[PDB]
Amino acid sequence: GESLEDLMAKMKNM
Amino acid sequence: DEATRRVVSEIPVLKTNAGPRDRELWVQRLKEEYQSLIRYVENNKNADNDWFRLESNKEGTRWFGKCWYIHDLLKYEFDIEFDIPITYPTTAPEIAVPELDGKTAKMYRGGKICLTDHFKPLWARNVPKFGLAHLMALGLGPWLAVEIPDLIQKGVIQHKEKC
Repeated sequence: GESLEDLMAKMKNM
Repeated sequence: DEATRRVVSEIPVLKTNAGPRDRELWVQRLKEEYQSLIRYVENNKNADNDWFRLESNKEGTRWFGKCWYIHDLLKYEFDIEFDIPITYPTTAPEIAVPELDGKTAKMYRGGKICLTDHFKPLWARNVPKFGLAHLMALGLGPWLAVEIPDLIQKGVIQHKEKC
């Protein structure tokens, strides 16, 4: 699926 | 059981039993945390109850954010923080709201919130299903709902933003 960096961005830009 | 499954079952359970020292297992755990936190925040936005944001250092060991409480159309904001204990996810992290330190009895030194009698046993028997989302949902949220109205009424909290 998705990397940790992806997930951190998703959380942040929400 | 009312203040239990009612609010858990909307949050997806976590799987990995690893703490911040478990290298490759910790990263897997961290990813599960982010997924669970994203899912919770989404459900919150949909129920129009978007009350918190969190973020962490790159290692996922140090968390900081903000929570929000709406009372009589006044919106209040409070900084939150916690470290992930070495024995996490067995040991629940200790959420601090530092700007309220001094103002409430349901708090330890350093602004660490004091939780209901439910929490510690309830966490302990579910390891490692509960994560940071459960900590927010069953820990900080119930705490805010009791203490913030109380401090408002007593006239001790500084409202900072026009709503």
